[PDB]
Amino acid sequence: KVFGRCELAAAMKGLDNYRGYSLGNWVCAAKFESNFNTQATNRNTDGSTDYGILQINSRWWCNDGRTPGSRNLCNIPCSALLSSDITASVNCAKKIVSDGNGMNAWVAWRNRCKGTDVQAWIRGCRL
Ligand SMILES: CC(=O)N[C@@H]1[C@@H](O)[C@H](O[C@@H]2O[C@H](CO)[C@@H](O[C@@H]3O[C@H](CO)[C@@H](O)[C@H](O)[C@H]3NC(C)=O)[C@H](O)[C@H]2NC(C)=O)[C@@H](CO)O[C@H]1O
Repeated sequence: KVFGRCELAAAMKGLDNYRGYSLGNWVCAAKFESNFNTQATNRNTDGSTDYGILQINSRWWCNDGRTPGSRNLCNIPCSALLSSDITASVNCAKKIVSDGNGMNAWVAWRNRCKGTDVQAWIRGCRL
C-alpha cells in the first residue's frame, strides 16, 4: 500500500516521541526510505535486503532465508514488513531505535531528516 503523508502520520502515532523522536522524524524517514510504499524492497551490496515502509534490513532484524549468517532480532519473516498493516514495522522499529544508535540506523533519516525542521512533515494533519 502507498500511504498518504497525513494518513501515515496517524498510522504511526505509537512512535510519536518514542525514545525522544517526534512524529515528524518517522514520517520524514518513511518518505525518503520507501516513498511511503509498504512493498518497497532494495538489495544491498552485502547481500542483505531492506524491507517495507521503514526499509528494515535482513542482516539484523528479520529473516528472509537468503542472508547467510544474519540475525533476526525482531523475530519475524521479512515479508511481514511488506503488509498494508504497518504494525510489524512499527514494533520492529521500536527495537531498532532502542539499539544504541537511535534513528541513525536509517541512512535516509541521517542524511535528509536529521537537523531539519521535521515538524513540517505533519503540517495540516488532524492528529
Ligand atoms: C533500519 C535498518 O535496518 N538499519 C540498518 C542498521 O541497523 C545497521 O546498523 C547496524 O545495526 C546494528 C544493530 O543495531 C548495530 O550493532 C549495534 O551497535 C550498537 C552500538 O551503538 C550496540 O550497542 C549494539 O549492541 C549492536 N547490536 C547488536 C544486536 O549487536 C551496528 O552498529 C550497525 N552497523 C553499522 C555499520 O552502523 C546497518 C548496517 O548493517 O544497516 C542498516 O540498514
